[PDB]
Amino acid sequence: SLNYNLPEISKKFYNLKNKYSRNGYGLSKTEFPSSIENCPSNEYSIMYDNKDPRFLIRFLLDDGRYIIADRDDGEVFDEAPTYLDNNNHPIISRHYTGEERQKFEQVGSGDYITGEQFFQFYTQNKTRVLSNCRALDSRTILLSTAKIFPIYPPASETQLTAFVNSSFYAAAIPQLPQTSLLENIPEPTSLDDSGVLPKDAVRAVKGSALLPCIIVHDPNLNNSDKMKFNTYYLLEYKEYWHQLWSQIIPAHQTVKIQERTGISEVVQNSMIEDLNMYIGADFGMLFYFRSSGFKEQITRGLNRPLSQTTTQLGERVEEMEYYNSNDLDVRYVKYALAREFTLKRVNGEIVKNWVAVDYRLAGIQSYPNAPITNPLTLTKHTIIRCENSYDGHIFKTPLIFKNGEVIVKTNEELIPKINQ
Amino acid sequence: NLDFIDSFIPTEGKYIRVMDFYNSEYPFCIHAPSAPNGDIMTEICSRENNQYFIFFPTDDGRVIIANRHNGSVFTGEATSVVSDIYTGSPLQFFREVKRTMATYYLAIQNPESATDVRALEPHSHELPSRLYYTNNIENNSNILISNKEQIYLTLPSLPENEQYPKTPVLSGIDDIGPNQSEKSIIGSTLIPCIMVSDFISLGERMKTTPYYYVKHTQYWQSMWSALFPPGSKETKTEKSGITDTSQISMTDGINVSIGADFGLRFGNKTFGIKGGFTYDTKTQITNTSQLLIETTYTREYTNTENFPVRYTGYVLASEFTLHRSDGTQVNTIPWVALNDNYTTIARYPHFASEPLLGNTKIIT
Repeated sequence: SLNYNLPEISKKFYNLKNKYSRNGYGLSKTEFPSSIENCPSNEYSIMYDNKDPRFLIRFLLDDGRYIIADRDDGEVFDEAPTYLDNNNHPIISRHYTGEERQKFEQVGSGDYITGEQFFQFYTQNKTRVLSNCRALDSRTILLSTAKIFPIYPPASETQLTAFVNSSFYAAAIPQLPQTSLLENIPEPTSLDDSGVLPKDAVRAVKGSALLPCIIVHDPNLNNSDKMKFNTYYLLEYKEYWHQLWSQIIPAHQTVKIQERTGISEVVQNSMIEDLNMYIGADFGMLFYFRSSGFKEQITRGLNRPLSQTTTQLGERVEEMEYYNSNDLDVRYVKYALAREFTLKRVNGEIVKNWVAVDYRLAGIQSYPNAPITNPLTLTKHTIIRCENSYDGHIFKTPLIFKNGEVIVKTNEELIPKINQ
Repeated sequence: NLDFIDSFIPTEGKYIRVMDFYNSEYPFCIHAPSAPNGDIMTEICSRENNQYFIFFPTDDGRVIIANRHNGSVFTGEATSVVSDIYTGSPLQFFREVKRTMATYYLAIQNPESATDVRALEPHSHELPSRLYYTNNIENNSNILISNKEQIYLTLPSLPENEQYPKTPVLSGIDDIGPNQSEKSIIGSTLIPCIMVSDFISLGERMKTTPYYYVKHTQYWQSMWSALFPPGSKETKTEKSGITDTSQISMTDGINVSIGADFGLRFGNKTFGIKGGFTYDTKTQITNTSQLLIETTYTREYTNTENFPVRYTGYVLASEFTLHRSDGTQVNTIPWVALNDNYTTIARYPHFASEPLLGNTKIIT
């Protein structure tokens, strides 16, 4: 641990060869046209030859199906809606879109006991199967056919569908970082100590996920280099204490302090642009079409749950009033739990960072500390600006923010009341 | 408790809850029937296990809503929701959609036509009522539910994952080596009590051990040991696969089977948790419809050294055990799978070469 639990075929660019071919034919990227009469080829066709082999990775989806992607051009397999002879669809190369026509199911068959097993590729819920066009040992194209024949007697037509693994290139996979513990809320050392700024706060690693480059939008690389050298991107999840304010509160006075939490809209759109992911109002992960196929594996690695709301997390502006009950001036600093996501390349370079400040877990520290001074007291709470009513509740005042303790909003009395 | 700051706001399957509808005039709580079958009602609130529920999560976020009295689950029927035994039916999977921080509605998806989503709703706020369906979701507060009570669960402790086991070392030419190496812990997963079989009644499971857990270990299993003369070739017997008795016990125990490709196959009850099950135990879902069977191989091993060498063959073993929340092991039949494609040969002296693999046969 950490262990993303990727299958072996999801970590290698395998050369796929036909099991029953006697001259070493397989899936190829040769530029020469098909040699068979009723098997026309073009620039996009998936070729079948014994020279110039393809090396393909299978990105595992949540439902168990795979995305077959090429190591050289970075494109994926696609079942085109075009019809050939005998009502067949050609298999072409195309950029990844997440459509159903790019998902393929692998089914293993044969004699596992003798090591002579093979596998097939099916589409449209086992109604079509990928097959060589007529030829076993000739340059031809790959297609899908609704003519499915029994497997227990490897019929002549079934032999055009049997694939095995051969040579491979290792995919570029970054190492998962080890988790660490979250520190306590930093204590100020003096009256002039303004506290720990976010650029200096110590972060704790809480999760990480491996992202297929097909769903990652990186402008600094091309699709070819992004497939060979960054086959999987690293997405870390970190936590740190994000300072909300730091101020000297005079003796026996009440001050009005603004508290800004949540996440900005431009930061949300940034994460949507690069990853097709964003944060929900419940601080859960929400996904869009390009990346929704892997959302369950990503969340299990990140240790962040799927969001149970359709409301997008936004900016939250709240005005608080605190009262210092001591007869001296005290430095008070308040921190809220920040949830940080970092996308890194295989070599470790950071692509972007996205931070959301969780106002539900916050605490206060002070100098002088206990037992010299008494804890700060929250005496008023007003929500100033927020673009959604997912959490339109305030703390029931008064409320004492003891030094060091984390005030969990869902464990306090709120207005209007909840958990009723 | 800063080490567990992410447990202060827990997921939906970490606590027992008491539910009520938001705009109810009188204190009405959701009530499950005392019989294993019957209609779900909103009765007046009281401290009875018929009004206590646990949301068991699944891979896609949906939940299975079981009551603490008998363990029956929410079952979506024709016009109202009933409480039936859990069988993995699609009518028993619901989705909690949080409209706000404290209000939510429960949605059932018709197995036919996935665009037909209906929310649970009563037909009265002043009298007891069954739970009906409705397609009026937007700006409809009649479907909103509030958790009247939340009691957190004490989940069982899970052991720490250990690194993969290494091959045992021989201390001499007369040392046959241990029968088994150390059983390394690979992973553990929490499985709801309604998906396993046990002599404890479901009603008692929901009270004392609402979550079971499966432990996945790996170790080296000894197959043969001999002192090979120099230049001699011997034939040794090696077993692979899983026995038919173990295959059936695991299938009846946790509704999981081992395919021919050493991947796991899930039945109707555990199909919705196969993602978390495999991820936690570091296993894979099978891609073949064939089951793993017991097979006996014979392999030729030749000592190509000038001197006698002691050899001991080991096969990688994969074991699964079912445990209750108190740690007790449930299955009395071992759930072990041997993979002859992963072998190591302990040798003495240590600097000797590996024996030359000759030909392999299969005994029926």
